[PDB]
Amino acid sequence: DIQMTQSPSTLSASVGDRVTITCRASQTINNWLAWYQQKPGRAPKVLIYAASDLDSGVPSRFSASGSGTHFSLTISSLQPDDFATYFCQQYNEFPVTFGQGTKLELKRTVAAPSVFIFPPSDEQLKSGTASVVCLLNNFYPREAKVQWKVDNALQSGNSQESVTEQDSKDSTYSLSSTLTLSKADYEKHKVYACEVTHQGLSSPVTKSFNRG
Amino acid sequence: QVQLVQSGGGLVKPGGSLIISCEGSGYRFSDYHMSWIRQVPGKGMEWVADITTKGDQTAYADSVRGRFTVSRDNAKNSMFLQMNGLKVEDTAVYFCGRDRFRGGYNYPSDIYSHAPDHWGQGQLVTVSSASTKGPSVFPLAPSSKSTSGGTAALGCLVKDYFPEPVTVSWNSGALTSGVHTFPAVLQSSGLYSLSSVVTVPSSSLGTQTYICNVNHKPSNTKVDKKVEP
Amino acid sequence: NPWTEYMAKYDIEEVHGSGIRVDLGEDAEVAGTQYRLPSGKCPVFGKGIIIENSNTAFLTPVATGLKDGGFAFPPTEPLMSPMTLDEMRHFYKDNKYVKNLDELTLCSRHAGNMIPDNDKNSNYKYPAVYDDKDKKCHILYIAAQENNGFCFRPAKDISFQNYAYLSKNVVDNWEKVCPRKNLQNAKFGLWVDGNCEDIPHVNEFPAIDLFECNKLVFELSASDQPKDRYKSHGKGYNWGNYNTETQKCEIFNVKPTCLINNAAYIATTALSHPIEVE
Repeated sequence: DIQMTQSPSTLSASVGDRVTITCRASQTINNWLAWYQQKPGRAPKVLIYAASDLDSGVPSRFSASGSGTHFSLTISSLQPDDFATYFCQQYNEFPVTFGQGTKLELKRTVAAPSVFIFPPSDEQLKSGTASVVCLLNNFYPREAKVQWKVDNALQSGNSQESVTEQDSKDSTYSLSSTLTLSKADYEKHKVYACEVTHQGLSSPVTKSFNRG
Repeated sequence: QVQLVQSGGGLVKPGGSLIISCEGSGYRFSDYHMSWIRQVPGKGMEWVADITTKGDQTAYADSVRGRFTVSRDNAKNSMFLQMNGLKVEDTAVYFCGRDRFRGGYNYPSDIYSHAPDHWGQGQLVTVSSASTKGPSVFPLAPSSKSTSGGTAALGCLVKDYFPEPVTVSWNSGALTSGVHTFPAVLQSSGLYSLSSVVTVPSSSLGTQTYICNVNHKPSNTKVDKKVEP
Repeated sequence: NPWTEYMAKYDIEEVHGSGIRVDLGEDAEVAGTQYRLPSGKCPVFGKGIIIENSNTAFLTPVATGLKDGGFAFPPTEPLMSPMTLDEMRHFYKDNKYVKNLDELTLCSRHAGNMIPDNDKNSNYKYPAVYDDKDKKCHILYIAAQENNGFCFRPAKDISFQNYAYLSKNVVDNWEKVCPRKNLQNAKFGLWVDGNCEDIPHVNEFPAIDLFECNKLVFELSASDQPKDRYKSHGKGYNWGNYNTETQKCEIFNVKPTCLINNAAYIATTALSHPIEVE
């Protein structure tokens, strides 16, 4: 049972840069390695077979080498389309095993988020539940910390984050932190503040509202 | 051109059975070894089964052998995966692959291992004893706390739905740039929730209407909720 | 003899009819001069050409203006070699006599429809190699196999393992009338007096695994190389009984007429794939 180990799992780079993706096996797989590209929500596209042969139509900037236990996929001059996920496959034996993948992502300049806060709708409160949403819009890098405060009291375990993929044009990220309370708990407090800490912000920003 | 089109994905309760399809066109279907590969959502790929050109010989991963059965009908340009006794651990997106690239040999099995050159679009197979539930759609109203610098951020919240997916559009496709439909989050209740936001000009918040078109095909839900301040 | 019809495909002298190590069993005219030409009727699985003292694979296109390139057809317009199976089937879509052909037979026919040096009145048809690595048919410009008195020799190698050397005469029903896969728990024998007996005169060479035995049998197999003279017509040491338990390769040059059910043996032929076993 051959274990493919693909490293690094995440690789940030700028356009025009050379990147290499290493994929290694616990035992010899001879030369039966294939490389694939997968965009989010789309089927994989084959790049390399036999560890060094390009499929028809693959751009010449793609190239690969290796044999035995050491394999590497190289992109000589990145283009905006190339930023995607890549994984290797070994087809020397059954079971066929894959690499866990490498997420290649673009490297842009720091960008502060646009922070917005949305109170729960009257329609939802009529159902006994209240959801307070905080929106961080078009920021970079991806790292960001969102702390919920209700009447200046920190909240823990009752918020869930979600982050979009890097924008096809901005190269930015967007995040939603949703605070889910009951109707009873929501009507006991008055001030709901969303605090964001990010690299592009000199000091933490706070967007808030008063119930009513 | 070469196409691999799949069908049959859906929600199955544990211990149940499902049949997935893979129909090929643009080539002679009988010429190619084929594979079934599943991608556990968020994780990496995992090989499921292989079938030879004539269908004589089959190979299966340890985790599915005895439960899954791959078969093909080259006259119909079709391949099938019969999944029986499904477990929650089988929940993943199942791809079919046309295996043009031949690799290593397996003795005494008499089957070669292959790498695909074309993949199907994928079908999501969800195994869970939970019941399909249509979403609730609540508006994220454009306020003064959402207006900033001549643009306003509005959205709508799709809450408490199972199983994935949901498909949110805006003004029936008029707004396509700046749309951020976030990934779904599984909640403590076992249901999913999702948000979608667009950025609109502030001047038109009263003049024009903004409508988010949510879709949940498993529950046959197709809603149009207007977001207003 | 109840083995007559089953063993017909191991009558290599009949179902192949030409050399295996070196296949030059026919002659053809190209602009007056007469040249030699592969003419075997069965695929030769696992066969390639080693370019002694060269890092150039023999499927590299020939030098286009010798050391630099290999044996394969040079690039053309439209491109004819290499051509994938999907490309071949589409290219001959309107041809009725291609619809029921298979990938190996199609490669041989595609190579055979190439004009030699602008002589349309010539029965010279180039040989070819089909690579299962990517289902590509490589037309061979150089139809020579051995020159080791640019020095090269034919052999079976781990790298030549998805290849299949195809003459112009490969039959469309090679799937039934030619040897491809070796036989598990079977030993070649001669039907004598109503029972299958051992081959009377064989040469036993040590061979660590089945691959080495098949490589040996190929090396001693029928060779049309100069020393209609120098034409084997398929006669040679084309058969091998491999003892898996003792690691012994038992080679002989007489056609087998039955099979012995021995659990320690694998029956191989020079035409057979060096690894595949039913």
